[PDB]
Amino acid sequence: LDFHGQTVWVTGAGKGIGYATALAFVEAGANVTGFDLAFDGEGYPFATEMLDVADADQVRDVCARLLNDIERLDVLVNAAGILRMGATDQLSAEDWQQTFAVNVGGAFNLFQQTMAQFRRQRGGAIVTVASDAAHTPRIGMSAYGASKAALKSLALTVGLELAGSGVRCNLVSPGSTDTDAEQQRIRGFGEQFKLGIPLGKIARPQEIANTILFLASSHASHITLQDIVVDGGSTLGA
Ligand SMILES: NC(=O)c1ccc[n+]([C@@H]2O[C@H](COP(=O)([O-])OP(=O)(O)OC[C@H]3O[C@@H](n4cnc5c(N)ncnc54)[C@H](O)[C@@H]3O)[C@@H](O)[C@H]2O)c1
Repeated sequence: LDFHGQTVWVTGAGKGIGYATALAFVEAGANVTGFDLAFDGEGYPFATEMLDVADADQVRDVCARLLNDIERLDVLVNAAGILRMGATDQLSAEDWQQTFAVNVGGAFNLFQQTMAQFRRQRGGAIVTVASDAAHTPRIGMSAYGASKAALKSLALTVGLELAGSGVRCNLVSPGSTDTDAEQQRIRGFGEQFKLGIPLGKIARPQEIANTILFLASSHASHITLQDIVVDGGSTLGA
């Protein structure tokens, strides 16, 4: 897949799926910018911008600065996110608040600062990383799952608001990804009503990034408001 000369922004580019996706876009020929709280590696094969996606003021300021000098923003990938686990009645006030500020507020702030640009240029692609936990309830992850369901609903409504402008807006919802507990995930936990993984393996970040590239590409030129679950079948299609 080819992205030569296209401007691509990826949040959460510091590691995990965000890094793998920013890298895949580089290897597809794009001009990439990764945004993240921290870039603790010694080097990155793309340009980097310190950014707390939950700080609405910092997002405004960075997006304004960068949009001053780019003609066109071909692809925005929302991949920043955190996981805070706990039973619903034991989750701390702080874990609830930052779960939502980061996992939903982050994309909301990016949308508030970039939608005008997508409207102006009359096209582009957005891809937002949700989670399998937005598709199915997960013991221990009520807050995380709900924050990713909010994210999914947000990105689909944004996609409907920008469809008039020719923008495609989609999601990828990863299951367990590598970022003997692995063989027990694959088998499943019947006791917590969490199915194993029929494909008999967990995901590699590249397999999430590859799906994001497809959805951001012109091969997906008629695909909008879709959410591809990448999880070896663990949710059984739900
Ligand atoms: N790993 C899995 O199995 C899995 C499953 C479902 C969903 N996901 C989702 O995939 C995406 C990437 O997750 P990962 O597994 O690569 O996680 P990770 O923790 O390895 O990396 C996520 C990155 O997000 C960045 N980030 C966190 N808070 C931020 C903030 N406020 N502002 C800017 N950047 C911030 C972190 O600094 C980190 O670099 C996330 O959206 C995550 O929720 C992952």
